[PDB]
Amino acid sequence: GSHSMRYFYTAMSRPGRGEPRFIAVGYVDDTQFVRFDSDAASPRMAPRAPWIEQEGPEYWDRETQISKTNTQTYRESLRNLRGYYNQSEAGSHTLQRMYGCDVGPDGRLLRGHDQSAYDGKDYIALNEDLSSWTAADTAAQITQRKWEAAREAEQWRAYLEGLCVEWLRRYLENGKETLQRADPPKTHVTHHPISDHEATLRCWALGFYPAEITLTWQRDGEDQTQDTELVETRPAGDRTFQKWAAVVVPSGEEQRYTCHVQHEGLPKPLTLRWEP
Amino acid sequence: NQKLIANAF
Amino acid sequence: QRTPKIQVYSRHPAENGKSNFLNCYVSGFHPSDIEVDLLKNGERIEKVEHSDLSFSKDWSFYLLYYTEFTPTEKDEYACRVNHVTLSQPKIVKWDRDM
Repeated sequence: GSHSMRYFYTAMSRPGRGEPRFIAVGYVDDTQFVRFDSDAASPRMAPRAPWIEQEGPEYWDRETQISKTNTQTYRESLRNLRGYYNQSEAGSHTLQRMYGCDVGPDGRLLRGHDQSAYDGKDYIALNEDLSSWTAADTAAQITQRKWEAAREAEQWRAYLEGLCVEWLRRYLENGKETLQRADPPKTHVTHHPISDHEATLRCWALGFYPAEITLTWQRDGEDQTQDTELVETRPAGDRTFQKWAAVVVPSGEEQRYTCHVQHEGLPKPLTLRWEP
Repeated sequence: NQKLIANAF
Repeated sequence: QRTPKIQVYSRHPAENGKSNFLNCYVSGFHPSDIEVDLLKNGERIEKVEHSDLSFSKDWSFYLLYYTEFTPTEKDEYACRVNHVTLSQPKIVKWDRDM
């Protein structure tokens, strides 16, 4: 189906403990494929997925040089942002950026993304038109004016419609046996007595990729949204993800409950029930 | 493939 | 500031005596500095790896800490997390059913 490339940048100041740390990670869908960390003994863009290792030295040199330039620019930005908010030099602050592109099954651009946050609060974002910005406050308006003067949006549009989509298509082909393989969830229902009166039914989904999934409990065919405990989808460490959904049911009523599972790896959506 | 980010905030 | 969510679980379904991986997934937190220990019977496991720092659409950070164990009937495993939002470290025990 559809696919995405994303880069995630985090810069963190730490007054009295050196210059701000800069970390960058790159993802295709739910698969990390590169990392950079300015605190590494020899900072350099490093592979994190087997299909990126075939890129030659020119690739790693370029990506490392971009990361080191970004490290310096983000240190400058953190100094500027401290001033825009009249903040003390004594505090630690965070600047985050996430950008990239979404493509459809035919490889055509669906849309581009470029968004930034300061201390966890949305700061400035490129609009979907890839030509204008939305600034959160009067500080972000300073950044917007600087980027408008330098025609930053036109550079981002060129990148997102060009290199971003071209390289995403390249990665998708080089990694097609994993990036273009949906692994369906392995599913089962467990039963956990609580008391004489109630038991927990827990619907499990294990070993699936990508992370996108829908797990729902129905009682007599009605969704139990408010009554379902749904844990956050979590990584297993082997590419795949795990999730479960639980409902508390009166003893003897277990067969009125059904678990419903949707995932792109499944040939058809699943309906499960407790099978004692 | 990353973008080169040269304009500070 | 946002305090971390914590899940402790195994990579593969737990079978006593059989080698596996113990995971502690911390998520939803801000700022990014966080201390995570994996514990075996209250003692810190020394060889614990972790994922590269990334974050979610709402800007909150997440990390996976993991190590090999072999689960048993009697050994107790846990994850101990400290963060600026926590007065004191939070311990979450590994429950095979969770």
